[PDB]
Amino acid sequence: EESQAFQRQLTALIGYDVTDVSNVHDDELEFTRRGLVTPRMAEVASRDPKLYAMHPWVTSKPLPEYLWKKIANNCIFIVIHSQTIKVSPDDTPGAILQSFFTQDFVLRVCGRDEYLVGETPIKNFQWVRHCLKNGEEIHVVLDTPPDPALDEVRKECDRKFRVKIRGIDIPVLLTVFVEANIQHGQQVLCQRRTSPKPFTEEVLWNVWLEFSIKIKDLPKGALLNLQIYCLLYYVNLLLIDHRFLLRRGEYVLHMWQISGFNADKLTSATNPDKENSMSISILLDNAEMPNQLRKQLEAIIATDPLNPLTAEDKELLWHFRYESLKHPKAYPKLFSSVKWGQQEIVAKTYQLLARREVWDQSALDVGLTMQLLDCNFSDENVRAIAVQKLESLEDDDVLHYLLQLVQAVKFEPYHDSALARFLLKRGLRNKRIGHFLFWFLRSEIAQSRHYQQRFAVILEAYLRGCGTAMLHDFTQQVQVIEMLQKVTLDIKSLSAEKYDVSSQVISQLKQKLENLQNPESFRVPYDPGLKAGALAIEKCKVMASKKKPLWLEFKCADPTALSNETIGIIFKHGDDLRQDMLILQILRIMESIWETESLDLCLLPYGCISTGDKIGMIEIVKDATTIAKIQQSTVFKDEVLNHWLKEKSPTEEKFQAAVERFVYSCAGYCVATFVLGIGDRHNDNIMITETGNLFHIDFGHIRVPFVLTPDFLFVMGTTSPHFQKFQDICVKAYLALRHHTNLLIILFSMMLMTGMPTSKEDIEYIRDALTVGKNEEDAKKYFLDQIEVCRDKGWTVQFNWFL
Ligand SMILES: Nc1cc(C(F)(F)F)c(-c2cc(N3CCOCC3)nc(N3CC(CO)(CCl)C3)n2)cn1
Repeated sequence: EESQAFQRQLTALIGYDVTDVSNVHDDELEFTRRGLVTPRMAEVASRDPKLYAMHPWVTSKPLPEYLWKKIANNCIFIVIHSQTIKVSPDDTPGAILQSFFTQDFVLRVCGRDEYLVGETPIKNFQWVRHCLKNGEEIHVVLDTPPDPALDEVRKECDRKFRVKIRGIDIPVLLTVFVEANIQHGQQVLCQRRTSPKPFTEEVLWNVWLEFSIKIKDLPKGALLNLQIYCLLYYVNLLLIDHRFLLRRGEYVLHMWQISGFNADKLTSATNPDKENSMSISILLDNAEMPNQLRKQLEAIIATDPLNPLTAEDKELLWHFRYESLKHPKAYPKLFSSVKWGQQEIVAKTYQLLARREVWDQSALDVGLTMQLLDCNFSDENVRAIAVQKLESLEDDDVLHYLLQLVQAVKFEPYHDSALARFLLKRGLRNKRIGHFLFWFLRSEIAQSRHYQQRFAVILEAYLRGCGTAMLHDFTQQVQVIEMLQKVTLDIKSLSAEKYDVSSQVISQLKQKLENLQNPESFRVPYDPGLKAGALAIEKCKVMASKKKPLWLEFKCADPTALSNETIGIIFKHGDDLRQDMLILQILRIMESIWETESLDLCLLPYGCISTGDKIGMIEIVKDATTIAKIQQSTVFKDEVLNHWLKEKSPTEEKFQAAVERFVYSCAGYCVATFVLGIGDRHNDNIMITETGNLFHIDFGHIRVPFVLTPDFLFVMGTTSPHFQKFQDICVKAYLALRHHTNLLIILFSMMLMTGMPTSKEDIEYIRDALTVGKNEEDAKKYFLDQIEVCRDKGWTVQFNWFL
């Protein structure tokens, strides 16, 4: 029927068909679809239709000190469309509009699908804080509120565990053996192997693998990890399914192949390529502490998330678990001290979680919550108390952590989890969260066979509750990016390689962009407030980068938009943009951290969205150019950069503002990059705006600690009065990140596992970079040594890349 045409629209939006059962050996996925219906409807029938349509973007956080100093009269001016209006920072939208008349009209931002509404001071609106920080005037049009009817939704034993290894099969390709692990949170409970047989296209064993664990000692979420060594292939089977039933019967599991640790290795999904992939065939038929110990316990609790716990430490934590329960910071280490392979201990663990008044009353610590949601915890009861703390996150904070909460779904043992349901709720409650939730989920569905099925089921559940209006937006957005990505590919084939630009390329590009325009208006995926109209064909070009990316520019479809600037987007194939997304988001989290301490390092975390395999889109920051390109124009010469700034800034005052913007923006990327270990970059990959705002680009796949070349130093003048500022802002910013050391360490390690090509040694860099277990005095001295290395080295590393 027509209801089945609705499901075909969902499939096109998703990029995957969730009704397909071609790759399932149980009904867990469908069971989850049905299970997600409840949380969907509960959030739909509970959200306010009015605020849902206007979707006010608001924060409950305080107004930073560096923004108060920009309003030195306690008078915020709002230009309504037109007379300017004197307003107090604590003036509510209603008190402003009623003061405007002296009835149901609403204030909407010019050139944006954004609204300033609700019981909140204008001081607490994100669009207002943006205008203030960037010294812009708040322009708004008195418009009629969007029809809430547009958001309407289409209503809907003591025996040891045994495994029978029959054999492996592959029509492709030493000696191989089968290793079967019983795993829980990457903790190998017991391990058994087969005998090494000749590696042929068919290898049968017909052997029972005896494990040391009993059947009723198997914890929920425990994985049967089956691996082949010559390690070339792996595959997993949940031993207890979504119905708490011990898994039994025959299985033919198509395994994933290894390339020559990370989240993919954990998935319960089987390889969908049954034609080429290796197969496996199996059979299942079944007082209080003394002073000295308390100090040792507290010392253990105080260490970082990456500090390994010894057997003694674990035994200590467990025996004094009720003492450890009083410290929320002890929870990650405590639950790592649990013998999950023992039913009795798991029981005591649950009774311990029964009364958790301290944990329930503690202030929300995201860094501590994330640690409970990573690969080290499979127990759903432990993970639930994590998602519990997330519930107190305001929408502004959900957006901060959305990308890596979505990635964290990869660490969930089952498809239907508290973490999934949480994202679903918060996505249906806020259109901005829902919008980015769509693109984050869709990003993984398109280039991850390991998790596309789970993410698809989740995306379908969101799409059925977001409302008919947003379904229309997503469809337009999807249709446009599909057209543009086609043009991106065809143009890449024509240029080939070793040719900067051809006459025939500029011809075909402007030809296809003309043909393609005959998609009236689409929402900008990386900036959902902005809508894009007709292409500015004359501005469109191929940038002549290594991959020949498209430089496209559009017109804003909003006539109320004051300016006439175009919306720029770069389409690129060849780079894995999922890595740039993760880095950029961490940059935003660093900005957020710095805001807590009234800092502003002027980072420019541009918009970036992965849409497919090595393909996606990148926001174009206006009036920006490469620092290396600035050297090629006049020429190695260090005087150049300051010369370029004077040229672009007409007034002498605007120039000093650029140098102020520079010393700030410079310091921000110095600290951020070193902490993340991406500071040693080529001059080409660093850009600057005409207003002196420095920023890095292209974070995919990445000797000096970072980049502070003499050309940058010349802009500072060198010791100088503003270099003293630079050395000052860095230590302030650096020591500020160390105050959130645990949060940064967990996000970093998660970024490596869920988005990078990843062993223990890789993560430990950020720990050293953050000077773990060091005094603030010594740490400040550490970072300054790093600054001096950029001085002593000069262009030594800079010149090297030229080969
Ligand atoms: N993974 C990637 C890929 C790209 C690339 F566009 F494909 F090259 C970029 C990037 C962004 C950018 N930005 C992003 C911020 O807004 C301005 C454009 N400018 C450039 N340039 C290459 C250049 C060399 O001179 C061509 Cl004109 C400038 N490159 C970043 N990350």
